[PDB]
Amino acid sequence: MEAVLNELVSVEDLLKFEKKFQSEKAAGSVSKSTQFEYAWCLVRSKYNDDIRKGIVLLEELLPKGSKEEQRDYVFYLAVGNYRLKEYEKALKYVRGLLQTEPQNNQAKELERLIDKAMKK
Amino acid sequence: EAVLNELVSVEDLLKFEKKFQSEKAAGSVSKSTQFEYAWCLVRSKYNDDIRKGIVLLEELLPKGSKEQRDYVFYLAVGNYRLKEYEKALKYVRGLLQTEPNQAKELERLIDKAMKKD
Amino acid sequence: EAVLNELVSVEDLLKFEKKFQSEKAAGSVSKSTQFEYAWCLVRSKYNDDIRKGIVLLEELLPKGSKEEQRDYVFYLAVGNYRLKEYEKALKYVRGLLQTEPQNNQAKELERLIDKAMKK
Amino acid sequence: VGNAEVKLEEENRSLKADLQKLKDELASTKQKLEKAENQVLAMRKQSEGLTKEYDRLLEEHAKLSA
Amino acid sequence: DVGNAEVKLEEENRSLKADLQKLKDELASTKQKLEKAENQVLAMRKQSEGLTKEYDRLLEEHAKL
Amino acid sequence: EENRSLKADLQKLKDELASTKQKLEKAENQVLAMRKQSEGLTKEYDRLLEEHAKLSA
Amino acid sequence: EENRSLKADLQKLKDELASTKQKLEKAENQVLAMRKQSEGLTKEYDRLLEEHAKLSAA
Repeated sequence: MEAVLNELVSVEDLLKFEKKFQSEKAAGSVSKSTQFEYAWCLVRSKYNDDIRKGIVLLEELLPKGSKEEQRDYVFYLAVGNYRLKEYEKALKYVRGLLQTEPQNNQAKELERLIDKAMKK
Repeated sequence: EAVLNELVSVEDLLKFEKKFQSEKAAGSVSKSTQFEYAWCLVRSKYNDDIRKGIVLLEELLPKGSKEQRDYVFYLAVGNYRLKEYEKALKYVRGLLQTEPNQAKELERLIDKAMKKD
Repeated sequence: EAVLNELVSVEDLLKFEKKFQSEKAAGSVSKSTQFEYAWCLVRSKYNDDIRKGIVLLEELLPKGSKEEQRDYVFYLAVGNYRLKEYEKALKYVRGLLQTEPQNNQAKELERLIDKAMKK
Repeated sequence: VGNAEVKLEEENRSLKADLQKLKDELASTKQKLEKAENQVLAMRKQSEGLTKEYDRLLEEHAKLSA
Repeated sequence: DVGNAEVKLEEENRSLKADLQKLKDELASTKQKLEKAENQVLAMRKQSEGLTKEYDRLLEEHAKL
Repeated sequence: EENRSLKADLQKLKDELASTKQKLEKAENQVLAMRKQSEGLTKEYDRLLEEHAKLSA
Repeated sequence: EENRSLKADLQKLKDELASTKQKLEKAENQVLAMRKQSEGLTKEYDRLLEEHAKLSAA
């Protein structure tokens, strides 16, 4: 199943990106792209602690981001909060991102998913 | 095809929003571009999109060249899609009085949807 | 619902044709009106309409700006796909995808053209 | 002294001739420049005509490709 | 008259000496205050560096909950 | 001294002639660019001619 | 006249004192901005405190 390939590639990504992140943290500052790579692997992982670590890394990178970079960070924060079923924070990030980009179809479908899950 | 319709709808929404913002950054927004944006918006499947389209159409309504008939028609459509049937009927009646020959089936639909509830 | 879709398609074709002729009679036709008209022609169910819309889009190609020519090429691909002119549809969509490699809408359009070509 | 006046009048008539030649060359250059401007004007006219030509040629090519 | 003029000379003279002394004292006070203001600002930037990590840990705990 | 006024006028004339020479050379470069453009139009028109001949056969 | 030297040095002293007055004005502007940011920190912290206490009161 595609799920087996996905899980094995997830394990490889997690290992190698954690290695790069830790190598950069041990020797001086960690670059923004490496921290983003790590958080991006983390929020797509199947472990919820991994998604939490990715959300933390994205929130830490958020203030020292550029223009497009903070929009990407907010998109992935919405994704991560959606996956942890923290639908309000997901809705906050996706509504902010859609306020700065009204017709990003991906963030519109993401907010659609969050709203569909919020109705209980 | 539903896929073709969805893809062209997303492209229209994206690119006309981009044109709207590009023209808004540098001075006034053109009437034709804002109409295109609002009309794509009222044809969208997201309710917020129809709300934005109705707002833009109403803001094109005052200083129009009589095309106010199209603006009122699309306002009726947008209000109908949001289940705001009254304004749909009001705009469709205004347009029908200005034209003795479209929107009659729109009136039919508004009335049947008011009868359904 | 579908009835509403049909009624707005009919209103669009009629009134945009009317405005096209109104601007054609008195001097130059605006590019926005011609684009609206072709936008409607390529959505009609008559193949002659899609042919006319493709003609208007090709006429509008040199007059468009950087982003307008991309939209024109997108709709040329759409119109040729709908007329089963898969060669020209593929050509325009690949031209467009060279300047925007990850426009997912044009990727799904090319995929529709390819699946119809292999069938 | 008389030699000096003779030389003076020599340089004098030479100066008159050189001034005449400069005036003539100026007139000729000016006429040539203005006719060049007329040429350029006609060319811009034909450029706009070429725009119309391209409009019609493109319309025919599109109607034939369809 | 000489007498009055030399008296006035020394009067202006001692007055100038006093004004210069006062100017020097006020200069010393202002410089000292500026210097310790710089000291405060340095400590404050240090506490800003600390506040960054404080916010990081706050985020990590909020996420853990 | 009329000769001094003459020589001042002549120095001004030399300056203005230098300036007209530079403007002439620059107009020449602009016309050369327009000629490059006309040649480009010519070649593209020949290609379109071949295309039209293909469409006619 | 070395009294004129005193007068010229005092003119320079007045110039530099105007510069120092503008110095303190500008430094006060910067400190005021720092104050505004500190107060924003405090208010945001208070809102976070309310949220944390609400989570605790569960």
